[PDB]
Amino acid sequence: GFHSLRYFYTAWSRPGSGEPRFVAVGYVDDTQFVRFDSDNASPRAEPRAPWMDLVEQQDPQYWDRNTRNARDAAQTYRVGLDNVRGYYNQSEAGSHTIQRMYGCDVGPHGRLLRGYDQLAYDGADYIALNEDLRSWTAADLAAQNTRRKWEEAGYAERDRAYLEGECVEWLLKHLENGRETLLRADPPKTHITHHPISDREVTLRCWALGFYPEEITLTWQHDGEDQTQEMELVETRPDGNGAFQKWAALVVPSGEEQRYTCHVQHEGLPQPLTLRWEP
Amino acid sequence: EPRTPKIQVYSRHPAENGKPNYLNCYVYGFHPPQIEIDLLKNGQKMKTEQSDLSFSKDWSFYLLVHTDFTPSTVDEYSCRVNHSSLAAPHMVKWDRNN
Amino acid sequence: DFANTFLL
Repeated sequence: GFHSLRYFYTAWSRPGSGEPRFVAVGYVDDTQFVRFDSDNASPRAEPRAPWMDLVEQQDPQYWDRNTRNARDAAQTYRVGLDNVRGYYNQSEAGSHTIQRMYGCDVGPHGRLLRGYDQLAYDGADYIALNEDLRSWTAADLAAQNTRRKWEEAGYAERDRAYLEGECVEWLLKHLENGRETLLRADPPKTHITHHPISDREVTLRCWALGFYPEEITLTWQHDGEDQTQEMELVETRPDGNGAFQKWAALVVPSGEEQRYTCHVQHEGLPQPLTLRWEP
Repeated sequence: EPRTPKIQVYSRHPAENGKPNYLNCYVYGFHPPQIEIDLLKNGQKMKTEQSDLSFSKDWSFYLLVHTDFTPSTVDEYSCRVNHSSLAAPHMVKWDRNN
Repeated sequence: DFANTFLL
């Protein structure tokens, strides 16, 4: 059981509609805690989780360090868009997107499990730092321009330094400073609703509301037989208050409801639940 | 080539009239990042708050749009999404049973 | 903290 500090960068051009835009968000597990948007008047790194409102007293240079980092990053991806556009011999007319995802996965006692730094151009893989954190994989011929640049500059070592160092150290600071929010293991609120459609066919919908973290498993069973192939599993959604929701639906023979059970697996649950429906 | 968004429209809590709640419009699985998301109140644009841009491991984006809403029986709730992958803006209605 | 940003 690990925790994660992950960052997400999106920089897209407005080919005739202002300079490019740069947006960066940071996550600890499934909770967002920081943001940066280059469109603001004088853009700054800003808190998005409660415990981040105390980082100014705990680290008096955190906001200016990261604001300077993000504003700098916005500049280099602005140029990066033009470089990559020339790599593919693309015109100035279209809009294009650079995406970046990096962070660390850390096991219980503060031990690093894996770092990563992956980038995409127009929604497809471009270059990624390998698992040994010492080499890059370019996805196409155009990305070999970037890989040759980054190899000769030794950028993999600087990435490994961060991923093995500050990434683990700040995931630990965040975990402890935000233990209330992050180490939370809230089970879902579960219940089964009902929507007949015929005098002859009926929908059973098994809900799970307000759970954190996002990982959850909903399974429908008929007399102990898994009905995964026959159910309608909706994509998990953010509840708007730092938690999540998800339901699984089945269509059953009317009158034969009590042979169907909903199996719910969540981390903040004592044991997996088996749910029947009852009038 | 553009990826088309998937849209769920919902309340945070099991809804009943009078009691105020939170109406959300979750838009995910799309690309390029530019979009227009508004929650409409009887076909009219509400004032809303939009989440910060993030993306999934398949590089598709997701956004949450929300506003304080008070359920009634006389008024309608819709979310109007527009994206380059759509021929025209798509409007989804908030159904008491999402 | 943010990591370093490298130029494409």
